[PDB]
Amino acid sequence: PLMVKVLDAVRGSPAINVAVHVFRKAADDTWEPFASGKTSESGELHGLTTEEEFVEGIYKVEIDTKSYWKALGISPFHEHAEVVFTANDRYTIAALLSPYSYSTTAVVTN
Amino acid sequence: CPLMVKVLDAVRGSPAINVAVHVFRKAADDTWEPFASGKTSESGELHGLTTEEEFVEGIYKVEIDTKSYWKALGISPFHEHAEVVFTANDSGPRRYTIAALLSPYSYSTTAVVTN
Ligand SMILES: Nc1cc2ccccc2cn1
Ligand SMILES: [Ca+2]
Ligand SMILES: [Ca+2]
Repeated sequence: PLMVKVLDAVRGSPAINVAVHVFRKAADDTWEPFASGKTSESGELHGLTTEEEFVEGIYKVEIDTKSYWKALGISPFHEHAEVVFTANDRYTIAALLSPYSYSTTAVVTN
Repeated sequence: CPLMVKVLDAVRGSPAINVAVHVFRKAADDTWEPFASGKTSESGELHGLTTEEEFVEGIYKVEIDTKSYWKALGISPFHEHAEVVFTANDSGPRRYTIAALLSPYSYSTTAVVTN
């Protein structure tokens, strides 16, 4: 149901070994841990959740961009990139990273 | 200014007008505290959020209310908002422009930092 893809605009490559955490918004208005992982050699993170687990609600995908850049020896601007969205009854969250800029797009298919 | 936000609409090729922007600063206890807020003008720009005296070192979050923007135009968008989180002023005072480019299912953000 949910997958995350990360690309590096400086090196022209997948962004490998990027930490990603996914949160669901609780009735509290606080963010509850939901799923996490490390992007693969292809820049992708599969297996985050299942159909039965991934209910309607408000989700946050936090991509640890600052750690990624530091591991490359490159100086970054952002602490992270947070992507917040409502799931309404397959989602791909894609991000393209530069040191002082990022973009994110959702690809939503049937 | 030391902090400016600019927002553009990639569907219409125009400034994104009347977009609410909320800025928070991380407190000593690790919570987000309100810092400043405003809305973009007819040029898509938001000036006058803060001052050199008020804009101290810290970790700041700029939350741009993209969902309300698209809903007012009669469009159902994907994201709740666009958030930009950064450490400011660590090596001394800087001027920050945070720009955002909006589409219904996509956004990009860029920072221009000057001394
Ligand atoms: N977010 C995002 C931005 C892109 C920009 C250029 C090409 C592919 C892309 C895929 N995903
Ligand atoms: Ca699990
Ligand atoms: Ca310092």
